[PDB]
Amino acid sequence: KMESRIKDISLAEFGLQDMEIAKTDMMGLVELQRKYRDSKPLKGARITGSLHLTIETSVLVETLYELGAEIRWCSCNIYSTQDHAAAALVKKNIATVFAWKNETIEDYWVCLNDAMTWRNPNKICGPNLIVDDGGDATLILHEGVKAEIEYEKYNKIPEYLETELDENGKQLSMDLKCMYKVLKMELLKNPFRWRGMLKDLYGVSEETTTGVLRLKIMESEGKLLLPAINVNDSVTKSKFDNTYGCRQSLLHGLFNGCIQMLAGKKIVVLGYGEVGKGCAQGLSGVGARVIVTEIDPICALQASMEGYQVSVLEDVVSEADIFITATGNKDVITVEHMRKMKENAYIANIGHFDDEIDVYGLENYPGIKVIEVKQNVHKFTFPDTQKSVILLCKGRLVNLGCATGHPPLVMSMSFTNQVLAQMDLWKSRELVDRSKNTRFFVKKLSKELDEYVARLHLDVLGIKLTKLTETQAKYINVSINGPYKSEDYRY
Amino acid sequence: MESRIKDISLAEFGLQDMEIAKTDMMGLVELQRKYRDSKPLKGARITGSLHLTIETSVLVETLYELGAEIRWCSCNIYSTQDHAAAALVKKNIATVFAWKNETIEDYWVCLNDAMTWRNPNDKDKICGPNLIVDDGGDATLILHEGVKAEIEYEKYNKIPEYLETELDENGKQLSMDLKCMYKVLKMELLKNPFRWRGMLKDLYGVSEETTTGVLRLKIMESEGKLLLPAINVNDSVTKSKFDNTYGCRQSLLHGLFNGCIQMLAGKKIVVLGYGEVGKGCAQGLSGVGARVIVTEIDPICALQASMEGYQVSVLEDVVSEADIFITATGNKDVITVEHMRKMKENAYIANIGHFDDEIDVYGLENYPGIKVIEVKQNVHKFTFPDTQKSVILLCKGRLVNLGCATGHPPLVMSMSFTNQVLAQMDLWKSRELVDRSKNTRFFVKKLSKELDEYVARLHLDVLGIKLTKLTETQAKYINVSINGPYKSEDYRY
Amino acid sequence: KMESRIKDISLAEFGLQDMEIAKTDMMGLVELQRKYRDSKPLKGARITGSLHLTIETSVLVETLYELGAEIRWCSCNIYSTQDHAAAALVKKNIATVFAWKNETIEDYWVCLNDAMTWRNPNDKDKICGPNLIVDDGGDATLILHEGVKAEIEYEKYNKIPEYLETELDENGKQLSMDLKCMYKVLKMELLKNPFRWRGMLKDLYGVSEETTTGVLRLKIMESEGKLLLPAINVNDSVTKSKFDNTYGCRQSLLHGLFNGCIQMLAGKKIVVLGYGEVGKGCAQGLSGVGARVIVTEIDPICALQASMEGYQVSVLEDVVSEADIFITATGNKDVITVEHMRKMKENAYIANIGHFDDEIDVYGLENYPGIKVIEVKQNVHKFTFPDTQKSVILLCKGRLVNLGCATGHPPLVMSMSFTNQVLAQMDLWKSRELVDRSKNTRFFVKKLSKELDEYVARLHLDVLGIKLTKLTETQAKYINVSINGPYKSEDYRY
Amino acid sequence: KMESRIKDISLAEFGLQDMEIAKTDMMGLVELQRKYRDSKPLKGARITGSLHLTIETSVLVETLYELGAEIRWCSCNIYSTQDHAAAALVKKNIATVFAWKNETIEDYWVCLNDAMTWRNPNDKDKICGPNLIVDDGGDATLILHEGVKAEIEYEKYNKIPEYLETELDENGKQLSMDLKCMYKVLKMELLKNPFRWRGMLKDLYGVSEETTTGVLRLKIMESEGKLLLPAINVNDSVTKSKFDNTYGCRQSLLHGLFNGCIQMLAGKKIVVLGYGEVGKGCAQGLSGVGARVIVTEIDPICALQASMEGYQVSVLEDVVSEADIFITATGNKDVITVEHMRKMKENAYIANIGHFDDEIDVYGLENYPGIKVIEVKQNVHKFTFPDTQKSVILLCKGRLVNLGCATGHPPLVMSMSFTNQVLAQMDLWKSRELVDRSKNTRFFVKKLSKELDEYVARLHLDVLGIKLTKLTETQAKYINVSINGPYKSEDYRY
Ligand SMILES: NC(=O)c1ccc[n+]([C@@H]2O[C@H](COP(=O)([O-])OP(=O)(O)OC[C@H]3O[C@@H](n4cnc5c(N)ncnc54)[C@H](O)[C@@H]3O)[C@@H](O)[C@H]2O)c1
Ligand SMILES: Nc1ncnc2c1ncn2[C@@H]1O[C@H](CSCC[C@H](N)C(=O)O)[C@@H](O)[C@H]1O
Ligand SMILES: [Cl-]
Ligand SMILES: [Cl-]
Ligand SMILES: [Cl-]
Ligand SMILES: [Cl-]
Ligand SMILES: [Cl-]
Repeated sequence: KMESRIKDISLAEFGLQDMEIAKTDMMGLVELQRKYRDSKPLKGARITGSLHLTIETSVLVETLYELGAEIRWCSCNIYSTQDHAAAALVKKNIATVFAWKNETIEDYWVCLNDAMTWRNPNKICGPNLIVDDGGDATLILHEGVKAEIEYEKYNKIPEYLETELDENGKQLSMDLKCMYKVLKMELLKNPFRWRGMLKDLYGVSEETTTGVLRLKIMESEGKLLLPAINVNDSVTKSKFDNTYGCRQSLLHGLFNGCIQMLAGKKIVVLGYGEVGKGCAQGLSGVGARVIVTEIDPICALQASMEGYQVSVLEDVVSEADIFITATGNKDVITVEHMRKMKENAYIANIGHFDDEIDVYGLENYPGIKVIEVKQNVHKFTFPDTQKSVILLCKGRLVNLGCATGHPPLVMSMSFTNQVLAQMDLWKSRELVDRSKNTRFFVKKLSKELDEYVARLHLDVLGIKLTKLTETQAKYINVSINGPYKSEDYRY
Repeated sequence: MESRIKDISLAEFGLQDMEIAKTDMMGLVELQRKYRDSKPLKGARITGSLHLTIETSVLVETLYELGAEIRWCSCNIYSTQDHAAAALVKKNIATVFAWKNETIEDYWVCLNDAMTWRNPNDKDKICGPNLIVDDGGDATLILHEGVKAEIEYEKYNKIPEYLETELDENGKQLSMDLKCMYKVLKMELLKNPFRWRGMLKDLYGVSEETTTGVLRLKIMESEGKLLLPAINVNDSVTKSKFDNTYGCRQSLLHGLFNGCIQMLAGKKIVVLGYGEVGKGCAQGLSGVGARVIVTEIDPICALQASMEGYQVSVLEDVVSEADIFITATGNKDVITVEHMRKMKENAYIANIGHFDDEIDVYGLENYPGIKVIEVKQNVHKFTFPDTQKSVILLCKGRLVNLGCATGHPPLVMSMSFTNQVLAQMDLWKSRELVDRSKNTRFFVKKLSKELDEYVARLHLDVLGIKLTKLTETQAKYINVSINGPYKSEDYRY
Repeated sequence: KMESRIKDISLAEFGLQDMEIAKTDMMGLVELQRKYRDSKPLKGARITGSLHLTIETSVLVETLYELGAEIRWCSCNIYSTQDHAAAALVKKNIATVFAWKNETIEDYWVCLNDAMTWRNPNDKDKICGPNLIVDDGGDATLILHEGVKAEIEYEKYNKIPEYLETELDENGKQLSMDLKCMYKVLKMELLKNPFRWRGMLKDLYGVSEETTTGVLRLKIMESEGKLLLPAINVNDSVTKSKFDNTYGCRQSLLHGLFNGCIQMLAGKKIVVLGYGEVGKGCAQGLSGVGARVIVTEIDPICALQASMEGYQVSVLEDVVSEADIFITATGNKDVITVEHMRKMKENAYIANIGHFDDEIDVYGLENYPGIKVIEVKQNVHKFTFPDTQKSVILLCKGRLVNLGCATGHPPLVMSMSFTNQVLAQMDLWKSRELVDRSKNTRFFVKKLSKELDEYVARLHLDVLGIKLTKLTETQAKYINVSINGPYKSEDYRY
Repeated sequence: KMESRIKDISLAEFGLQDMEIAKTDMMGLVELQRKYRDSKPLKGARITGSLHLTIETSVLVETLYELGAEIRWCSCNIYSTQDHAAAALVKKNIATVFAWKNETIEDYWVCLNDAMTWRNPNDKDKICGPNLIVDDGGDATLILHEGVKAEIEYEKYNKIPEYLETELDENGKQLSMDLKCMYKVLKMELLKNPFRWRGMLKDLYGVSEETTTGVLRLKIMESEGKLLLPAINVNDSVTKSKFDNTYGCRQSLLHGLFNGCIQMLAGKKIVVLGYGEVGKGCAQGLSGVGARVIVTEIDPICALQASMEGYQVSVLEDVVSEADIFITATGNKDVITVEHMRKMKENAYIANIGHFDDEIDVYGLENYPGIKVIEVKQNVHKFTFPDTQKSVILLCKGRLVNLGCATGHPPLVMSMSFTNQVLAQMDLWKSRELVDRSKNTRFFVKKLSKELDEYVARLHLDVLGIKLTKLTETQAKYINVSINGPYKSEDYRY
């Protein structure tokens, strides 16, 4: 309700110290605070955020607060929260937080629901804006509205919320069961809750590829109920966070969760997109022999041109040492694959959720034995072969689960985009007239802003930009102040 | 009717290199195997302005096997490989007007000759090509400037004054390339003042290979001055993200090793521009121990360089201490005479970008009291009279990879050229939609992602790459077809 | 005495699990256990070890035990011990351990002294020393030699030597904490038994030294005729110096920096002071994650090598104000002074991967007038100067960052180093009869043969699926080597 | 022969221009010229050199000349000579040259013999030999020793030895072309003057050998008591083996491949046979341009090093059918056999960066029954087998690809190697009085000191803007070295 749910408020001092050190490099957020803390462009805005509550995220939240917004926050992953970062926010009254490291899936959805719940002075209401990372906040909202419509239609709790199985007879994921449990609970309390939030919702800014995919599907089906900004596809996000962020954070995660030396090992990177590219650079950097799997012939060729062998998993599963999933897809590592792996092979996911690796199938395999090697590291032994595989973070984000995620510099680039997106959505609220238009679309930030995010971080690294002369600008057909590239330029 | 090349006896070496090159150019080999019977380009007259290398010979061969009649010239005075040209002439694949080390005057005469076709209806009459393969926009330029010249000629009933003067609108000397093109245009106005406009009737399009040429097309498009449909081949993912990057990673080094005697390891090498070309150049240079310093105007590109461990500086701060300078900007005057006077003894300067304007070669060659000596073929050392310091320029400021070496290797050129053939087939198959009886405006388009992915598929076996195939469930999960395309149109790879 | 001093025996199960996972890659130690567990080549040997008590070290200790030795162990660094690794050893009765993470300097020397103290098997009421020593940095070797010196000076004047009671050195400056605490132990032992150290010499047959720094100390003693036992330089085996030092640090430096330094390494100017075997590895790792590495070096050959790998080579004074992170890998003293740290930019990070804590002048920093310090996290402190109000962040109080903020080198390379250690211990033990102390024998430092050096490498090839080519009889004759090696001359540098 | 045998004297101007540009980076040679051109330490010395006559070598020759030596030179490889470099030397009277690009093997040995032949300054109508030899591969050293053996066998039976007339060896197999052509020269010299070779020994004071292969031959002669003159192993200087061999090949292999192989290296599986100093460099370069390097190796230590740098290590048999390009860097024989080449895929490229032409079995390939060969370009031949109709493309007939298809290593690293050469020549010349042949004196192979090795590196620091740090008196004492070095022990591997 009014008060936060965190692990330990006494960790606040450590969180505040890390925030100040992190700000040395997060110049984008620091500049936005300096430029807008007086004018308060977000004054009066109620912002709910679902995003890994790390030290870096604390600076984002602080920035939103300095710009005048009231804030409620939760994490987008059960293992990613840094307790000292959460405590710092609560200690300084920057936001109302519902997050802690090592949440149960049930608590995850309760926290998200709590973060979405705001008290109207003199009754309940929702947020004005949403910062989402993976689409869970956006999902609970849309599924909540659907549940309420189905509830009024038949005057009973929808049967899909009570069943433990899906349309095809398979067990629902824990995440779906726990969300449904929350939705059912809210239908019993107030069946106009979700639709009531739509009146004041002016938008959502989505951080990731996976979340953007869900938004684009809803958009094309006429089911998106609020404006949305795709932050992921800003050049200063997808080409930095996804690539250079993972280059460092994958290693940090592997070094903490995997005791073995990476040098000389055959490490399979499944997927060679923006994340995979970064993972491969990092792994090579410390002597690993990277093997790539890929479905896209263009991405496969890119891997080959960087000197990496490109194979189908079946041909290298028995001899490779470590497997890293970076596909954003489902079942890229099956139970059948894991049974063919060699003794003490390590398996990790840097992609999304926990379905890239079939963790459910592994945990529920008949007669399988499991032991905790350390926090968030489990060794599974098959009964017939007596061979074992070691899974990091129960198949969830290894960089945020076994380590602290991306470092401040690149997160400042991603989060500067987030703040700019929130400001865009808020400044455009007058155009959101639900007595007229209710089905909305997804847009991206302009190239001008994209270049601006980069400008804001040049001094951190002592970068000196060259300035075009009037003649040069005319010659390459651009303004001296940009933008410098066409909209289709790939960097 | 007959070709102008250096030496037909080099044909055998050219044919041997073509066959070895085809081992890796599987895209072109597959197109030949798939379309040599159906002849999708049957009857098409294709004029090409593109570095006549062994790789280009396979492109030309592919177009010929698909049924086209061909006339070709190079797009750069130093890039032609004489054995490649001879091979084409020897086998009657095409009529060639190209040789290594052309004068600028001969360059434009060759281009004009390549654009000139004898009409098959009336053999005593002249006509133009149906399609154009252009690399830098010179073929597209002479066409548009030719039409302008003819309109101005009819208006005043005399040779336009801009074609006779040696100066431009601002009083500065015209570039040699402009003077020599103007000289050709003047000559053609005297022979036939309806030549260029007469070619428009049968022109169905141009497929442009490079960034620089695409820029010229986009300017014409926005001013309503583009006189034919165009396909931007450069911006295909299988071209800009491979040829420009990985091609230059190898070909820049080849060029530097041939033109620059010095060791690259430990040297401070400035790469001006960190776009698709600059990125590749930097990887290659680092790969052999150089300490790469990047200059850039785009803050996003500058940050990318920094994230790969490269120092990013303004030229003024590193010009006196750096050892080698490589221009990869596609811009003008990035290395001025004032910059070269501050450089250290025997600093090397090269351009991998475009034309010869990135470095102010004109200003250097015409500097008062400057001394020049030929170090070797296409390598000149300039000594300033006051400081007595020297700088060494590779290829008179023209493409170092194609001037001092043989350009990109077959594999990546097959990817670029597979796109070219597909573009030519697209333009030819769409002929009926080109209606000039109206005041139609032409635009620039790109090939589809389906074809872009196809180009990549065609080259996977060369390198033993094994693609994974999506299951029906996976395809639904990431919202794509099992056969693609696999990425949104805005995806940057 | 009889029982171990560790933090928590209940952590044993986690330690045993990590040991088994680590053994998947430590094939050298696994092979030695399989080959010698029955014959017990070290049967009856009393071995004292001073070496970072990590999981990897636990497998070394286990190997020595399986080969028949009785063992007492302590760590060679106050922060490097992994408590679960120590517990595993105590739980299985493999050794008597005196080690825990985050020891005080006083406790460090007490633990070392305890590890060196053995109950004589003939008369249980009497004390004796070890037969062999595994040393990492030379502290075990130092306390022995300084102990003997102290005892000789004690008999000469029949009183406690004045250098052991004073808190100052010969020049009037404060003694290092490590010296004060060792002296405190030596004084205590002179009062208990002034023939303790010389009494250990009768049964000491050798020491196998793991590091460059320790080897330097041995070579100095050797040249002055002051080395009191045979010694084996393990560091200079090719399978140690060219792997552990280089590839080990390439991974463990990063692990340490990622845990202690919250910042992104990409695009940062990171100064690596020293470009030896450690520096080379550090630079590869840092570059691998996008850092712009700047090297400082005193050796013109090493400086050129750095330049050939694309690194700028500068003197610290010219880059101290603009660099972001500083890593000392010199094995030298005062490479980063207080004056240097005052010129650094806000929140610059400083770390040491070299030795002890004197590469960076931590004493001068901590004792600077009016300096403020705050704990950022475990083993990470931010120091703020009073005049400029600028701060610097020091990792592990200037001690080994890879072992202090992380878990040190991974198993594979430590197996290579430790396979050399076991082979050295076996060499020293098998040669005991030749150590005749009834004369004024002078001891020297030797290295393991190339045959054994190649053997260590052979033992680890299968781990990584490496397939060796075998020479034909003609090829072997052509390059003038035996089909079974060794394949290189003694001066070959790899 | 008084006059030189070169291709074209008119190329002299281009050679002189390249020499001056090259000297910008060859600071070692430039410094030796500046320091010794007045004192002439080599005054009166007759120096014969057998070493790739490149622009870099021209600066070496110029340096020797400036130091006072009279010079005769030939190349050590039939394809390596740069004609403009040779012309420059002849044009300026720096030396008498017997070299040109694309020599026949017969002409190679005639040129070497001519370079070894000097007109005696006492009696101009009589012959004598050189005082000193600069050798690269050991051919100059070989013809001398085989010449002496031939003369001894000639006097013993008073007839031409039968091994010099036969075209076969002791086992009935064809002698290599290099042996036949050398024997043809030796036979010719026995008929003219059977005391020629032994007569040269009176005035021979030494040979400085540039390469690993040549050093091996010297070490064999040394151990058999058959070395007839003092020798200096230049290869094993740190400033040679750790730079020239590694960083030189990193650039020159690529240059050679780019000129001889039309294909793209990126994404190709390129097998590097041998991972020594040359192989290491080759692998870095190849990776640098996107190749996927696969290493073969016989030394388990070198194999592990490759693995730690991320390279697959395999036996050739397991990858020969699927790899694209093969580079031999072993210094061994028959590492690529005819059976291997028959299993290779269509248009696979094969090259050697090692030595001579026996790493790849070129003889077996060229003489294979029914094989077809075509010249693709200068020094590039495609061989097609008759049964499979598959082809393989061989660069430079299996000889040094970097010097055959390209111009060899660049000036900076050659200055480091050649500064060592000049210092070696000065050492041998200054020691001439100690060569007393009135006894049955046995000669040995020695190396230059670490002091000089460090000096070579110091001389090249300014070229690259390297700033060395200087030790304080306290630091120097702490690490036990002199402020001015040497900084490392003799066994240090860098
Ligand atoms: N091209 C050049 O300019 C150049 C430059 C320097 C050295 N070299 C020559 O290159 C050769 C190698 O020099 P190096 O300094 O690397 O010598 P090295 O002794 O350092 O390396 C040779 C390596 O080859 C391995 N080897 C031997 N036989 C083998 C076989 N049958 N299969 C696989 N591996 C095998 C050895 O184990 C060793 O690791 C020498 O002949 C040397 O003279 C050439
Ligand atoms: N070996 C080769 N053969 C043919 N074209 C090549 C080549 N190597 C590179 N190229 C082409 O050169 C193109 C840009 S260069 C053209 C720039 C400008 N017209 C000039 O000459 O200065 C690239 O898009 C690439 O496709
Ligand atoms: Cl645009
Ligand atoms: Cl067919
Ligand atoms: Cl800088
Ligand atoms: Cl002061
Ligand atoms: Cl002097």
